[PDB]
Amino acid sequence: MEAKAVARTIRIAPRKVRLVLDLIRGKNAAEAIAILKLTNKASSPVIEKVLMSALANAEHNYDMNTDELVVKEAYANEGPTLKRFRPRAQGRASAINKRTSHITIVVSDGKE
Amino acid sequence: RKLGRTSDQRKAMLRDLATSLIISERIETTEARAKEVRSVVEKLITLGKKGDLASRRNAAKTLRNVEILNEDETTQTALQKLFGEIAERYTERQGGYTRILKQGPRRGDGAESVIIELV
Amino acid sequence: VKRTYQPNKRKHSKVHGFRKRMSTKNGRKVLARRRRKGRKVLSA
Amino acid sequence: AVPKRRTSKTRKNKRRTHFKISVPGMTECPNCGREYKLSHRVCK
RNA sequence: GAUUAAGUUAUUAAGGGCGCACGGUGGAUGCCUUGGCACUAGAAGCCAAUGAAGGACGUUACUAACGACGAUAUGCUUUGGG
RNA sequence: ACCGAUAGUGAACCAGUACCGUGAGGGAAAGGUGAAAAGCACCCCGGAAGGGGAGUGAAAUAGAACCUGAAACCGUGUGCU
RNA sequence: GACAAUGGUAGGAGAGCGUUCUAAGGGCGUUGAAGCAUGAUCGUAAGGACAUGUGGAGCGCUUAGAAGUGAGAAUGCCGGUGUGAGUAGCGAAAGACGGGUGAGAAUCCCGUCCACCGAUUGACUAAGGUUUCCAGAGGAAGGCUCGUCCGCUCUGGGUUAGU
RNA sequence: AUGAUGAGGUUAAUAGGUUCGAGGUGGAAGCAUGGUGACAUGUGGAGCUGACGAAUACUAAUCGAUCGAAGACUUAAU
Ligand SMILES: [Mg+2]
Ligand SMILES: [Mg+2]
Ligand SMILES: [Mg+2]
Ligand SMILES: [Mg+2]
Ligand SMILES: [Mg+2]
Ligand SMILES: [Mg+2]
Ligand SMILES: [Mg+2]
Ligand SMILES: [Mg+2]
Ligand SMILES: [Mg+2]
Ligand SMILES: [Mg+2]
Ligand SMILES: [Mg+2]
Ligand SMILES: [Mg+2]
Ligand SMILES: [Mg+2]
Ligand SMILES: [Mg+2]
Ligand SMILES: [Mg+2]
Ligand SMILES: [Mg+2]
Ligand SMILES: [Mg+2]
Ligand SMILES: [Mg+2]
Ligand SMILES: [Mg+2]
Ligand SMILES: [Mg+2]
Ligand SMILES: [Mg+2]
Ligand SMILES: [Mg+2]
Ligand SMILES: [Mg+2]
Ligand SMILES: [Mg+2]
Ligand SMILES: [Mg+2]
Ligand SMILES: [Mg+2]
Ligand SMILES: [Mg+2]
Ligand SMILES: [Mg+2]
Ligand SMILES: [Mg+2]
Ligand SMILES: [Mg+2]
Ligand SMILES: [Mg+2]
Ligand SMILES: [Mg+2]
Ligand SMILES: [Mg+2]
Ligand SMILES: [Mg+2]
Ligand SMILES: [Mg+2]
Ligand SMILES: [Mg+2]
Ligand SMILES: [Mg+2]
Ligand SMILES: [Mg+2]
Ligand SMILES: [Mg+2]
Ligand SMILES: [Mn+2]
Ligand SMILES: [Mn+2]
Ligand SMILES: [Mn+2]
Ligand SMILES: [Mn+2]
Ligand SMILES: [Mn+2]
Ligand SMILES: [Mn+2]
Ligand SMILES: [Mn+2]
Ligand SMILES: [Mn+2]
Ligand SMILES: [Mn+2]
Ligand SMILES: [Mn+2]
Ligand SMILES: [Mn+2]
Ligand SMILES: [Mn+2]
Ligand SMILES: [Mn+2]
Ligand SMILES: [Mn+2]
Ligand SMILES: [Mn+2]
Ligand SMILES: [Mn+2]
Ligand SMILES: [Mn+2]
Ligand SMILES: [Mn+2]
Ligand SMILES: [Mn+2]
Ligand SMILES: [Mn+2]
Ligand SMILES: [Mn+2]
Ligand SMILES: [Mn+2]
Ligand SMILES: [Mn+2]
Ligand SMILES: [Mn+2]
Ligand SMILES: [Mn+2]
Ligand SMILES: [Mn+2]
Ligand SMILES: [Mn+2]
Ligand SMILES: [Mn+2]
Ligand SMILES: [Mn+2]
Ligand SMILES: [Mn+2]
Ligand SMILES: [Mn+2]
Ligand SMILES: [Mn+2]
Ligand SMILES: [Mn+2]
Ligand SMILES: [Mn+2]
Repeated sequence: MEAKAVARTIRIAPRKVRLVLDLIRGKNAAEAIAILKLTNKASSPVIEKVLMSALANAEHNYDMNTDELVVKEAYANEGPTLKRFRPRAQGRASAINKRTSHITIVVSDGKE
Repeated sequence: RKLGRTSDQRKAMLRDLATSLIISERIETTEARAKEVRSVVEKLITLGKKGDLASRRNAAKTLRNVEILNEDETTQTALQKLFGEIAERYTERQGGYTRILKQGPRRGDGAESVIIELV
Repeated sequence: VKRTYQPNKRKHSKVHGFRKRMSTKNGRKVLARRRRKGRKVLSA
Repeated sequence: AVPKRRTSKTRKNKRRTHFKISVPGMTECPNCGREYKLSHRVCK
């Protein structure tokens, strides 16, 4: 049936990934592929790669009609956050969150 | 008239860009520098179309000092290229010796990108 | 501004090395305490 | 000047209702199967 | 004409709220024990110029680290066990 | 009729160690796949990371950042509004 | 069956709920323990069951014993994760283009031009550092962006004295 | 500031260029002459000229996409 793929632990902040994802969601596979290609945000190549892979194993593993698909759903979830810091004035240092995200994409068709 | 940096830097920058566009006869840059340069390069081409020694020295005033610009075997310096094949190429033309084509956004700075060539 | 601590192998060795430690009863007491604690590193 | 009380989940969300990249202007590309930005060049 | 007039009502959700469903992060909770903790009974209570305590440096086919061992180096002889 | 991983030694993990100080000195955090490594051949997207199949397994919705997996917190869908 | 009494701070008094361990008794449990999750369930309270899901071992009940027996506040200690907020910052400074490389280039290599220091941003060395030097690979992390690059990572290799 | 506002987007003067101008500068270069020369004079109100005025489609405003009506009920009056 309708297919899915995940990019786990990507080094982009979810707050950022979600921006493009919101463009992509519920769109037809071609539109979404385009919008991903032409959007100027950094997450775009990544989500491109993920919608692409999801489509690929949608075809090879379920013999799906690659034209008729839609982006059933797409979203990012909080991944583990690597924690850094930068030195500041008067010897104090301040926290920094290098956040990561579990991007997820699900292509679909006639549900039943 | 536009700005990237300081008036002297802006001058040198446009000089470099125009001289360069005359060498390699099309280039890639920001839409802004493209829109600024087209003025200068077109004015240099008109000096070249004029042909008089006055306008040759005027051309030399802005144009960058050197090229190999050799093509088939040695020769043409930029300036000489300008007053040479370049000028003769456009003598029958009205104005506008330059077009700007839009590449779309660059990667690292997300600058708009464009190609500027000369026909 | 120059900071405190301008390193000197010749001077750090003295007042802090095994010999200068052992030179007096108190350094003996020191190395005693550190070996007793179990330091991977005793003196300099 | 520092916040005097914390933003609620809900306040901060009403704040971000305008915070979103909008869909790019795009068009049917060169008859080459591509897809390109409006008024920007086809590419080979 | 839903035309005219007066009056009364609805749909909208950019976004938000409550309820629910499916996830993510996180590592509480349960279960567990390699380690501790306080005592019992009995041995034991010193080692060192015949160079100790503790080290440093070396030794494995490949060897960074701990342990073992030491230029006879990841061990030798010897007697008993197995 | 002591502790059960913030507990019990500082140290259940090669702790007086990362780290900190000129120095005496101070002094952590960090236990758990499974019965068995059987640790996912192979095909697919991808430079990889990662992932969908196909498989091992009672279980991987046990996949190594691995028992259980609470709350804060972050997200998708929506019934009423 | 009557009839009275039953606001309450410091405080006194009384009856009880629950947690851990022990003892004895009696039971449940891979036909699935604890824990966790949800529910519209029960008792006057603290609280107790029941069902379904998850989970994959251990648990209750009764009587009594003993306590590291109950948390929302100590600018309490530790851990996590929010708010602030896509906010501040990104550490003095001149770059532009062409040609390479590459999965990907404002940032790597090569080239041309331009620019900056020039009693120095050049040259040699003392302290101190102690492999950062070299070459070929690499890109998770470190680099305040990017990275094909690096004082970063892997592999191998480099310091030669009678004066 | 951004957005918003306005001028335009080929059947087009919206910006750039091109050609004239306005205003600004004050006499370009090359040459000729006069000087021993520094310099002076002529060619010649010369040359140069951001934003200001016009003319001209020579370059660029390409192809294209999205958004947007079918008009509730009651009562009175035609
Ligand atoms: Mg924060
Ligand atoms: Mg700037
Ligand atoms: Mg002009
Ligand atoms: Mg032309
Ligand atoms: Mg030494
Ligand atoms: Mg938000
Ligand atoms: Mg009306
Ligand atoms: Mg919305
Ligand atoms: Mg004894
Ligand atoms: Mg003796
Ligand atoms: Mg010894
Ligand atoms: Mg501990
Ligand atoms: Mg001190
Ligand atoms: Mg499977
Ligand atoms: Mg798996
Ligand atoms: Mg975890
Ligand atoms: Mg949760
Ligand atoms: Mg709704
Ligand atoms: Mg919502
Ligand atoms: Mg039961
Ligand atoms: Mg409950
Ligand atoms: Mg809930
Ligand atoms: Mg109980
Ligand atoms: Mg009980
Ligand atoms: Mg009791
Ligand atoms: Mg507190
Ligand atoms: Mg912003
Ligand atoms: Mg602010
Ligand atoms: Mg190269
Ligand atoms: Mg290379
Ligand atoms: Mg290439
Ligand atoms: Mg110097
Ligand atoms: Mg320097
Ligand atoms: Mg490479
Ligand atoms: Mg390299
Ligand atoms: Mg260096
Ligand atoms: Mg208007
Ligand atoms: Mg006309
Ligand atoms: Mg003369
Ligand atoms: Mn400091
Ligand atoms: Mn200057
Ligand atoms: Mn929102
Ligand atoms: Mn003796
Ligand atoms: Mn635990
Ligand atoms: Mn130190
Ligand atoms: Mn095990
Ligand atoms: Mn491949
Ligand atoms: Mn793989
Ligand atoms: Mn199986
Ligand atoms: Mn288990
Ligand atoms: Mn787990
Ligand atoms: Mn009372
Ligand atoms: Mn009363
Ligand atoms: Mn009392
Ligand atoms: Mn228990
Ligand atoms: Mn249950
Ligand atoms: Mn029971
Ligand atoms: Mn009891
Ligand atoms: Mn307590
Ligand atoms: Mn920004
Ligand atoms: Mn601001
Ligand atoms: Mn800023
Ligand atoms: Mn800087
Ligand atoms: Mn260079
Ligand atoms: Mn200079
Ligand atoms: Mn000077
Ligand atoms: Mn120097
Ligand atoms: Mn030295
Ligand atoms: Mn190097
Ligand atoms: Mn980086
Ligand atoms: Mn010699
Ligand atoms: Mn159109
Ligand atoms: Mn009515």
